[PDB]
Amino acid sequence: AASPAGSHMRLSELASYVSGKLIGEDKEIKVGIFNTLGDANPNDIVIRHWIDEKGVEIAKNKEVSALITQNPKGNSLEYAKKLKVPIILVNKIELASAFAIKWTIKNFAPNTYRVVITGTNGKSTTTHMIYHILTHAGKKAFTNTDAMVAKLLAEKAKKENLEYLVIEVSEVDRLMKDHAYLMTKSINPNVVVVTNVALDHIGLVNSIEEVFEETSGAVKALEKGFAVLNYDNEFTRKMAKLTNKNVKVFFYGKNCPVTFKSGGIYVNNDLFIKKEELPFKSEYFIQNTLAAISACLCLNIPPDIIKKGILTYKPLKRRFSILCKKPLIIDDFAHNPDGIKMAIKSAKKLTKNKLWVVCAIRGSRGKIINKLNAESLSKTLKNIENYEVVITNSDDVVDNLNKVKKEEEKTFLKTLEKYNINYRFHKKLKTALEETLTNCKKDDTILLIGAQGMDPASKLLKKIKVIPC
Ligand SMILES: O=c1ccn([C@@H]2O[C@H](COP(=O)(O)OP(=O)(O)O)[C@@H](O)[C@H]2O)c(=O)[nH]1
Repeated sequence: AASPAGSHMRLSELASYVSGKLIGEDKEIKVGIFNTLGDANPNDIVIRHWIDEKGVEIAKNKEVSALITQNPKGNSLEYAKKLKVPIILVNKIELASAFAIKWTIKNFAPNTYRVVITGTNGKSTTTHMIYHILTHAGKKAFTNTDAMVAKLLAEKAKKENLEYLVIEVSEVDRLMKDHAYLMTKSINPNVVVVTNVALDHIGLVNSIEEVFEETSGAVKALEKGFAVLNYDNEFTRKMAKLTNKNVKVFFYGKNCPVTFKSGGIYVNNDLFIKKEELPFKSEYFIQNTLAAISACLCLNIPPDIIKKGILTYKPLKRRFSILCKKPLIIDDFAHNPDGIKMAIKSAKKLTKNKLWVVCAIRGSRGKIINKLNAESLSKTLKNIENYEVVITNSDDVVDNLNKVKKEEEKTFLKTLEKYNINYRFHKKLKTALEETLTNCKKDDTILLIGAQGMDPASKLLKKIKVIPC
């Protein structure tokens, strides 16, 4: 694959590399990195879906070497012609981003080992785990997840001699069927991890089959190496049929070489992580741990190093976080049907007595995700004894971008009563939490689930002096 090297480029060649048309005079340009308009340094190239006259002016003032865009708005084209700002007009802007990744890897981090992580849920945790295992061992690594890939990669590569790229690839506004394929092709990873496919907002706007097909593109992009696939998720299990000839399928999950059983994690039927080292863990946590171990075995990381990384991993925020032990308070950002199912089942597995499930409606996200989330909560609790559901709008703690609308609250509560689910409702999160805390027993379990509506829970629970217990 022909990717240019060096800090100089011909504008018409750049245009060809990104499948675009140069608007302006061809010339050789000095190139910095691919950046955003807001951070662009002189000679940087900016890829931006939309541009307007003010953007063109900013690009001129920042001495951007070239602007690549799909939608020049207003008179920006003629304005850029006036200001002599080179514009490359593309029909499919993701081709430019893919070129930027490939070029950035080649020019700033060519000798790296690379892993791509995709899936509906668990992407960020799994990426974070893999990244932590490597950096805990002293390896220099880049990841695009926080606790434009080309931009972030260049910035870190300019600061250290990277050995590993650990890149999370997401599903998308319009679901593009080749998004994961093209991004994975541009990274050329040794290992692709797929955590799961599940119903989320993109699947609802499109379909779960189109999300599965888009996700599987990351596996189809592999011509060598390892596809690390969650056996316990039917969609990712199916992608084993989609691997190319020389790609090794590496299943993790039940009856797989990396597996969780008898409370512990086993590798090739040898005990690897004892149950003593996995207290108060969720289903997703275990599955993500199996994925991260599998990825690192496929990178030939010595097992003692994997294990040290696993034992020192610090989870991301609101990943089944234990806020209190008596009562057991669990804070989880579960926000789509599969996440809510796993959170409740994992909470029930740890529940001595009564299970309290406090759930914040996903305000300003539509009726359908809320109906299905309420559906998942209902079906999951139907096979569970000794529970109580507290639904909240969190009107007291959410901003206007996350406010629960009238139709969203109705469909959520309508679904609950449709399934004979006994529930209490409260507009305020403070009231939902207080009523739960004043009515629960010391040996109960309180599971808090939700997105932005539940983010303020732990800070609120501190104001009412229930944590630290
Ligand atoms: O076509 C454009 C592109 C960018 N900007 C401004 O340039 C700044 C930086 O834009 P960038 O894409 O770097 O980050 P954003 O704010 O869009 O997330 C923003 O405050 C934008 O308002 C503008 O006025 N017109």
